[PDB]
Amino acid sequence: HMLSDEQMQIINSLVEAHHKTYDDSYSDFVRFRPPVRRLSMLPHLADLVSYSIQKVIGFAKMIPGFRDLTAEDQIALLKSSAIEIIMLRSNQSFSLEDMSWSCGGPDFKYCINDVTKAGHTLELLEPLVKFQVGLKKLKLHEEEHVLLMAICLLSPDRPGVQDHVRIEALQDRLCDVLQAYIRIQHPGGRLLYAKMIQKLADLRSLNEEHSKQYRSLSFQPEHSMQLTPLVLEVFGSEV
Amino acid sequence: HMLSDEQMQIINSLVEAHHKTYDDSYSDFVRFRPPVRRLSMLPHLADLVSYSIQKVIGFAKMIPGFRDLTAEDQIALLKSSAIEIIMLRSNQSFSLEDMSWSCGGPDFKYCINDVTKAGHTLELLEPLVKFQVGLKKLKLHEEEHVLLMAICLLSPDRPGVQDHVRIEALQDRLCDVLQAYIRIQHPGGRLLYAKMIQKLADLRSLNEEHSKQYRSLSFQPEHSMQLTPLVLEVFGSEV
Amino acid sequence: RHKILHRLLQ
Amino acid sequence: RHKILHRLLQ
Ligand SMILES: CC/C(=C/C=C/C(O)(CC)CC)c1cccc(OCc2ccc(CO)c(CO)c2)c1
Ligand SMILES: CC/C(=C/C=C/C(O)(CC)CC)c1cccc(OCc2ccc(CO)c(CO)c2)c1
Repeated sequence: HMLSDEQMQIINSLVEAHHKTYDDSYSDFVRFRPPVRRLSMLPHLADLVSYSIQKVIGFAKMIPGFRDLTAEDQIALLKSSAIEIIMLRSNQSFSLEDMSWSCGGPDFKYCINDVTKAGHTLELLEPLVKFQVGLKKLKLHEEEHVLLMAICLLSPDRPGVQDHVRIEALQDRLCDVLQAYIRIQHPGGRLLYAKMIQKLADLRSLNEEHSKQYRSLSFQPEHSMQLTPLVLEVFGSEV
Repeated sequence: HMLSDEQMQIINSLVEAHHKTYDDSYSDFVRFRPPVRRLSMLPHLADLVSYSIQKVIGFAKMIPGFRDLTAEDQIALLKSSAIEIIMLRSNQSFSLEDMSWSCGGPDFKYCINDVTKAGHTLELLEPLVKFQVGLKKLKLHEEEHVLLMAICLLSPDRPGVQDHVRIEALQDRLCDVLQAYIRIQHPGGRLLYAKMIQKLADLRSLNEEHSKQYRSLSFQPEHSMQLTPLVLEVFGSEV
Repeated sequence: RHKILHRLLQ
Repeated sequence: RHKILHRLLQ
């Protein structure tokens, strides 16, 4: 068969928005508080994560159907899927070779240890890399990666969503464009769609673990003072 | 006459603490979010001011009598004198030549315009420089500059101080060490002490104006998100 | 509350 | 509140 207009249009919007909010050169990383290899890497990663959040918001506002949801649902979805969308979009810079996120020279090429200096442990960093690898190997098309994020951000099963019915609907309309795309445009994606949906489940475990480690961190004022106002707002819990 | 032991000891504590919290090389400025000449200078100055606050706290904890005050008074004094202590200690890098704070190369040598890119106007920046100049000309001794800050931080007339009686007392004991020092150790300080006390009054006008401009700034989330958790805490109003 | 977020969601 | 400040005032 083949994709329809509304379906293909959703793809053009999503793919154009991802391009509008992601730079494969990472030219804005020089404006971050420099990295340092006592949580020496905290300042830089807080800025990296604060920066990403803004980019995910710019991307989210362009997902078809998001703008319509109420301000509270837009916020509920972002606040609970942010960390996961960041992990997904961060894969673009991950390298199965060095097993690290290569965003720049020795300076911006982050290893697992570098994130340990941010306050995280292997209990999170280990599965994270495993997920990063398992995902990289799926050599997704730009249209499948972009759809996967849009789908991850439209989970009606997020702590805080009230109109969990329309959010549920928008996500099904997207899982369709994806399933139809893998089946029509992706040679060899017979098992793909399922593996992609599975990656979404691994993100819950990751999103969960991070939440615990971050809660610990944020409780210590000497460390929370290193974070940015945005990070503190998205990851903090406020009705 | 001459100074006493307790008096001279206060001077040694104050002078040693200022040295312990101020670096005439500004080596930590590279760890700030880089400057940019839409409030392009905001990120860098927020980090410069956040950094200073920590230094003023380290200095304040070493002022004789401060540690004894209650946690609320220590906080009340800091929260309302912070901006003023920063303006005072910032004079050390001010230069009557270029009329700017020279902390580094063309990068860290701040002009009046650079602070305008932080969200401030001449209505504040103008008197600030006038104060910076008027103060620089007083060629104060390191012991008079350090005492002046300790005195400025022990004003019992701050919005929030409850034990405004002991704070009043500690400030008088310091104005003494200063008056006795100018009179015994500073050749030509016949009018000095008065000019110094006057600089404290100019700081109220400055501290006041800044407070208005900053309140405006902090009310706009697009700008407050550029500030640091510490800055937002010291300059925000919370009982 | 969520000042910043509300603002960024333009 | 003043988490940070309380903490910094050690
Ligand atoms: C769990 C994820 C994580 C959060 C930790 C920080 C805090 O939790 C504080 C401890 C919150 C301030 C951390 C762990 C591993 C990698 C990582 O960064 C990948 C990097 C990020 C984003 C992008 C694009 O958005 C790229 C380029 O593609 C690279 C970040
Ligand atoms: C009013 C003062 C001011 C506050 C503005 C920032 C905000 O209000 C946001 C707008 C708060 C984040 C600004 C104006 C003029 C000069 C200035 O910096 C002098 C510099 C500072 C400190 C030191 C040492 O502590 C040195 C080296 O001696 C140099 C800062």
